[PDB]
Amino acid sequence: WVCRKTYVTPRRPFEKSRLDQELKLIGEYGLRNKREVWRVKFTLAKIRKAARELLTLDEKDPRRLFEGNALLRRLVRIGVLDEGKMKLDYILGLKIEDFLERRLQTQVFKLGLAKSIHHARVLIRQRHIRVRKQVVNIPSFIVRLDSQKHIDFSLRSPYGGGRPGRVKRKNAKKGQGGAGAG
Amino acid sequence: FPMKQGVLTHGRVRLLLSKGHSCYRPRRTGERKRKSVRGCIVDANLSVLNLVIVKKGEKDIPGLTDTTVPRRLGPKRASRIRKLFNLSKEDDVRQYVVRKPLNKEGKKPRTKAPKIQR
Amino acid sequence: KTTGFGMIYDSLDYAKKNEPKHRLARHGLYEKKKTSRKQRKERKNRMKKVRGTAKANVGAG
Amino acid sequence: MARGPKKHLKRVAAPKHWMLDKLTSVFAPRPSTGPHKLRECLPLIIFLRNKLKYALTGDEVKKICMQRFIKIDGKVRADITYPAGFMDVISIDKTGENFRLIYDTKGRFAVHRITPEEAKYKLCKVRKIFVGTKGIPHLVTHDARTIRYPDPLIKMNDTIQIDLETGKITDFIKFDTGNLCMVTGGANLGRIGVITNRERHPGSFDVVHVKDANGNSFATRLSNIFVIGKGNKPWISLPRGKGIRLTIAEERDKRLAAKQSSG
Amino acid sequence: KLTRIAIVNHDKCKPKKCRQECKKSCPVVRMGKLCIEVTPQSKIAWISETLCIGCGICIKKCPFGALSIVNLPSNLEKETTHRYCANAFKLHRLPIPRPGEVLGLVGTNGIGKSTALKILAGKQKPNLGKYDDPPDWQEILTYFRGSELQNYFTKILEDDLKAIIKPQYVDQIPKAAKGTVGSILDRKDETKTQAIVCQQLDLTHLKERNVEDLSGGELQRFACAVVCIQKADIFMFDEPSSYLDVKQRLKAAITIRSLINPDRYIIVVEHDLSVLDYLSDFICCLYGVPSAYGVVTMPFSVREGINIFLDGYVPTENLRFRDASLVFKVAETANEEEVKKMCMYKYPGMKKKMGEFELAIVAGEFTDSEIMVMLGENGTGKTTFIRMLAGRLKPDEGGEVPVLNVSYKPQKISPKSTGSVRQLLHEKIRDAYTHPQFVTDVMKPLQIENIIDQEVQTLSGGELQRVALALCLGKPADVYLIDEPSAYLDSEQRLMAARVVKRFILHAKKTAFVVEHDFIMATYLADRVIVFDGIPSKNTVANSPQTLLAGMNKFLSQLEITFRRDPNNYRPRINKLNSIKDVEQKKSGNYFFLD
Amino acid sequence: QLIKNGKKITAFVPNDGCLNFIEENDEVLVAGFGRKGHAVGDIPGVRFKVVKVANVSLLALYKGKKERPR
RNA sequence: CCUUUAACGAGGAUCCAUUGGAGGGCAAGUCUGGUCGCAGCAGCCGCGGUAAUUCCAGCUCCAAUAGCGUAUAUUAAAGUU
RNA sequence: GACGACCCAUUCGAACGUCUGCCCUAUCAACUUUCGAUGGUAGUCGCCGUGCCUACCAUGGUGACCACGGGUGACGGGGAAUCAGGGUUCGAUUCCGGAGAGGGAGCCUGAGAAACGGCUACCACAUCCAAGGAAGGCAGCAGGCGCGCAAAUUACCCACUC
RNA sequence: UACCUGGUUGAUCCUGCCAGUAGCAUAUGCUUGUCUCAAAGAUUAAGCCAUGCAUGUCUAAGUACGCACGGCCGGUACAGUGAAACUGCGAAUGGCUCAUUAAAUCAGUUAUGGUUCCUUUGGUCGCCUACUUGGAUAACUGUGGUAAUUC
Ligand SMILES: Nc1nc2c(ncn2[C@@H]2O[C@H](COP(=O)(O)OP(=O)(O)NP(=O)(O)O)[C@@H](O)[C@H]2O)c(=O)[nH]1
Ligand SMILES: Nc1nc2c(ncn2[C@@H]2O[C@H](COP(=O)(O)OP(=O)(O)NP(=O)(O)O)[C@@H](O)[C@H]2O)c(=O)[nH]1
Ligand code: SF4
Ligand code: SF4
Ligand SMILES: [Mg+2]
Repeated sequence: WVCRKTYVTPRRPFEKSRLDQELKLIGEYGLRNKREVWRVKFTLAKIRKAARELLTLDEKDPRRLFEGNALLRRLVRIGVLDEGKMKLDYILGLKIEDFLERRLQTQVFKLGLAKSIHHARVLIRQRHIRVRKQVVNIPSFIVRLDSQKHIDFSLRSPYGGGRPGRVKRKNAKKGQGGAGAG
Repeated sequence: FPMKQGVLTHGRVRLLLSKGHSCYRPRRTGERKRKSVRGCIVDANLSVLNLVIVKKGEKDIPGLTDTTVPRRLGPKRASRIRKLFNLSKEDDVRQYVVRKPLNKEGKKPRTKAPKIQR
Repeated sequence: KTTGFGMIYDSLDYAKKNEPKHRLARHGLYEKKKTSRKQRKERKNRMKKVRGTAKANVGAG
Repeated sequence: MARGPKKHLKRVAAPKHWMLDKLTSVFAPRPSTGPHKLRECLPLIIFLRNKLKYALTGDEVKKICMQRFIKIDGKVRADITYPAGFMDVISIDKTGENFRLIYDTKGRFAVHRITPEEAKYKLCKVRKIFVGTKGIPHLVTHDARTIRYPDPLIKMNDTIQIDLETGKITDFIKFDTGNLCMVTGGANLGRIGVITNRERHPGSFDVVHVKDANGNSFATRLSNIFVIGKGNKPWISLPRGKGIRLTIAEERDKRLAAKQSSG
Repeated sequence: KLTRIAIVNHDKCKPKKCRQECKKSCPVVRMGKLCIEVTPQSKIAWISETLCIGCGICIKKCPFGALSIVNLPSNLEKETTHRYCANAFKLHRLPIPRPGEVLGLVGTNGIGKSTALKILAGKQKPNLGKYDDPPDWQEILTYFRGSELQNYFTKILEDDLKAIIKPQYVDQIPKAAKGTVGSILDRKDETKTQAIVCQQLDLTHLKERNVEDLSGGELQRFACAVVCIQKADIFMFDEPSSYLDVKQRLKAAITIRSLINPDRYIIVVEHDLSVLDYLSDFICCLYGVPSAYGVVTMPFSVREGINIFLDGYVPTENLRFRDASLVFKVAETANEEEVKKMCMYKYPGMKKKMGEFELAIVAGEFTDSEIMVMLGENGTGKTTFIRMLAGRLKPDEGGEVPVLNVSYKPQKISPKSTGSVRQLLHEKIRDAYTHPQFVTDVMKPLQIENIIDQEVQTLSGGELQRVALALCLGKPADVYLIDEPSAYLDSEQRLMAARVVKRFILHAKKTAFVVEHDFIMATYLADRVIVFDGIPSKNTVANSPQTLLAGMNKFLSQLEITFRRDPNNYRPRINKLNSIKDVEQKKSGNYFFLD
Repeated sequence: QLIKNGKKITAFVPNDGCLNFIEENDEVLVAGFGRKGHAVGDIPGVRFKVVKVANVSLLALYKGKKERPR
């Protein structure tokens, strides 16, 4: 039906300067590939293009008002922008890293219960967390501002209340069939 | 190949045919085919002929005219019953219909009648 | 959570009349036969090529 | 393809004021022939399962219409599709409900419920005057009624009240400046406002200025205007919205003010 | 995957006005080997079979569209419905069992027809390549998903379609099962249809008689009868028309034809002349190499399929090689040296009897270095007479003892000799007239080597018949007794073998009593014909021996059935019981045209 | 020589010992070098190369993960 | 099929990630063995004539990654229309 | 209530006509005409307007602002890929319009067709035949052969959408 | 992201092309766990085709003497259920292909005061017969022809 790409490739194939930035950025946040990086940078450069229009439109054009007002609300609703700013010039001061703070795996680590970031991604996938009432398996949730005070573990897991795993209950049955009857 | 009327000398001719002619069956309305047929004039090139008895002779042929079979059905229409039994305009036909027996059915015999029209 | 869609009829006969057949047969009171598919079309085209009497093909093949 | 008339209309060919989806199949209903035109119709079955949601499949509507609970213009109809359009009355007497088909300021046929007393008549525009045989006149209307012996001062672009029970119009409005009008087609649709001014061009495509009670002036073609009653005084009931034609900014402000998406 | 080759002759294929681009632009005729051989000449362009790689380049730029492209048959591990193991037969396709018509299945011998029936029956289930670690009612249904046989096989599972088959062989059975007279067939099943079957089977004779006293006729009859009376869903007839009378065969085809119409599936086999016109309505042909690989072609109309099977190679639509004249002998030839000397024997007019049979012989001349043909109807007393003359029972009064040793051809062939065929060939000798002989029946095209080795227990009908054909010119004997060699052979294999048998016994000076039910089998193999006349289980008269023509006329005058010569190819074609011309031939009495 | 034109083309064979895996009077599949009209490298008169012998790649013949199908 | 749920289901040796490249352009070996203008590589510039950072192999390293390589049409690069 | 019928209006259209918009080529520069080319007058025909056709009469019409002729792996449009700005390239193909059912021509029925899941003939093919005759058109869904670098199941079903 | 890099010389600066670079869509090689969406014999031959199927249709309401089923007994329009057959209507819609076609097709814009229009919707409905007219065809019954046909 309707399909389109969510990322673009770099114009240069190789460049010592570029590769180090993409590598070290992936190291911090535990990302799997550069396709998880360029995805972010497509969205950002798209938003940077839309903003770049409206600044050149006449001040108090109706198109410029209605777009900007509802746009900045969305940037504030995800929390990559403040309302102590609230104008279009600060869109261009926005950059790549601020998004990545609002990723699920980043917020698990930063404001919750994890070891290193590499641990935290595994917890999201193995279904040990929820967002308000709802299980997730996607570390690319990007998390709305309101939902940061509802990040909790899951209500059926061995982490908190719920049935144990098959490593524990296995060893429990080693007390009954591994050394209790075997 | 069948024989039809109005197809002088006895060759085998391919005529255009359509509804309202001998030896045609339409499978669609307005359809016209061009089938072969064969003439009127009799020869010994024919498989079989149909002869209708018109005048009956002195004698009776054993296998046909001695045998007697009644015709099956009376009329279904009103005015044919009037003409048949020679009723007046005022007599109110309601009991002058032929009653057609159902011979058996393992239940009881019926007598059927048709439904009058007009 | 699970979410579905339910009807409740006032009487049986209002359901039994309206109701698509498979929903009535879903908890049985009706079936289908009929019988698979195909046996219909191959019979139809054979019935097409007779006239007057087609009672052999309807029972008889 | 064509050698004669067509009998299908697809989903995506169909107009957008029936508000069709795109994940039910290729075909759309297509209204059958009748008094209204298919870019001005609301087909019957689209009222019964894509608005009010009594029915759920087209087969259900076939089982409903046969029972003869449905009327349209006070007469009984009994088919899946019928081409009812602007200014007709649907009447379900079992539920005791009556609808009217009229335009939102968005420009689409809404639900405008009404008293049964209001639903005993409708407002009809005159389009053509035609002298019949032996000195008898005729009217012609957009709902395609031919009403003989009208009053001899009624002319085209006027509107007339028709009693569905007996035909034979009781009263009328005369087209004059400062009377209240509704739009029935074109880019402006569903707006309500007084006539204000007229403009004439010998030839065709005369236009008609309009002004509302919100202090806005706009214009439209002549043949998309319909009269509803005298100045600031409709002779019909009006829905919510009332031809204001708000900007998108103000509509945003209302929704976040009432905070309305829950009850 | 397959084979490709060029073909050349066409209406004004003109090597004398095209400069010969086929020779000029062929890749093979450039690298040294002459594939395409041509000159400016009065004949056609010549093109080889073996050296053609395929390509089709010559075709695209020959100036006249004379040269076409064929594709020859080959295996390429494709479909593969089953195999037994390795270095052994395999089959690819088993196709649509179309209901409401009878499916006619028509290929050379040892090609997998019987095997396809076994698979269709659900009994020997298909293995499809491998070896066959998948079954079980799942994996094969997944493999032939998207098609039809999913619906068929699931309906089988569930035994909604109930299986019945008529078996290929008689022998193991009248041996494996046993039969109570009357009572047996009786508590078989049930009513009106058995009465229709046994009465339209035209028997009326074996109602009060024990099975062991009966022969081919009775056997086949009872078999078919029971099979039909068998209340079931499917139905299969393998080879139903072997060793049966010509009149009786037609009435077998129409009793099979009774079962067809109302959503029922029906599969028939056969190796026909032109009776398959009434057997089937769809004809499905099988090709390949005998006892190596068999491929089933998609089904055709009977008229269209018949000729294309005997035409010599019809493809379009694929393609192959061989196949042609065989529905006769078209072996134009005759004449010898001086034939000196000879004799006049003569066998006397003996009267013979058993219990329910009065069997009579008339005196006749049984000439030296000369054939004798027996028929005549099933039950017309031919086989047991020959045994009674040789030594078994008889006579009450008189007889003539054979001057020459004797060669016994049997008809009831189901022999039991454990070990190998090669052991039995040592009870004959393979040194005598050592220059070809068995090798002149078969060696190069259908293979023998093919007749040794292996077991006789697992050997198929025509090959098993060929074991019996060898057992006759193989002990030292010169007067030959042969009943039914046409049993389990086709047209391709029978007619050449029959001509070879006649050449042997006539040329080195012998005499043979041949008991054929085959026009082509009887004709080309005939002379005297001697004619047997009379009603089964009553009376048998061998008619005082007269003329091939006059004797064949006596047989077909009573039966009321006739033949037509196929005018282009000299081939026999049976008449449809009662026609139009079926009246000129009856009057002209003439049932053969063009000597 | 080609199937569909009957005209002649001179085609390179890649890596060491791959010549042996091409046998005379069989089919092959050809392809351009990667310069789209012009002769490549130090070899003149060649504008085409070879990729598949008979539904089997020069790679798998060379590396040894497949064998000749004959 | 998906989602939902019993019961089995991970100790790294297997419940196994590949496709190309490492002289420059262009991110990564003046490591070891074999070959010696032969065999081959090489879009381009150029490598091989007995001490080959470019060939054939081993080890190591680099890029992208459930994808990567190759051929061809075509756009951007081209202010070389 | 059901059906039918005459006329008017309406709806769904159908058919002609207005103005503007087109890729390559001059090693295509003059083209068109009693075998009507352009116009006038009258008539025939057609659902109607009209050289559409016929009779009579006039001699016009078109072009360097590219006619006329030739070419196109040219169906047209809504669109697609790339892209700072300006562009370039593609559009068989789900919506709309058009044309055609092997190649040509003619015609029946009907409100509507010059119809091919209608018909007749010729031409190119191909099938059956007892040789007298008869029957056929997958650029519909599947499927086969052929062609090639190159492309799927002789499956299940009217429940949804119409 | 409005970007360039290598190659003519002993060396330098130009002109200029070749090669490198990124996207897109077709073919092809090698490899391949899990999840959703789905394009697909157009390119070439609008080449040729076995078999199967793809258009039919009855309500209280056009026509029921099927020796059909049924009946509660019938026929006095006369049953209930009803195969077949006549009649009405549809089969000109859809589906498919891109061969033809350069002011043609087609798009926007306009015109019927130059015309036709099934159908729906609304109007139009009185200048030895009328208590109802005339005579044949099918199904059906029965006999046939042809190698063969929805003859
Ligand atoms: N080794 C072996 N071969 C077998 C077996 N069954 C059949 N065959 C072989 O398979 C081939 C074909 O068998 P079959 O289907 O009976 O052949 P047919 O086509 O029916 N033969 P015919 O035409 O003479 O009637 C023959 O070469 C036969 O020997 C078996 O169990 N074992
Ligand atoms: N009553 C009776 N019949 C027997 C006896 N033995 C054999 N018959 C039958 O008598 C008949 C004699 O003719 P036969 O030579 O067998 O015929 P055929 O040569 O087999 N003819 P066909 O092959 O056409 O069937 C056969 O049908 C045979 O079965 C017996 O003891 N009693
Ligand atoms: S085949 Fe074509 S080319 Fe070869 S000879 Fe006959 S015509 Fe000349
Ligand atoms: S077919 Fe291939 S090989 Fe046989 S002739 Fe034509 S070209 Fe030569
Ligand atoms: Mg066999």
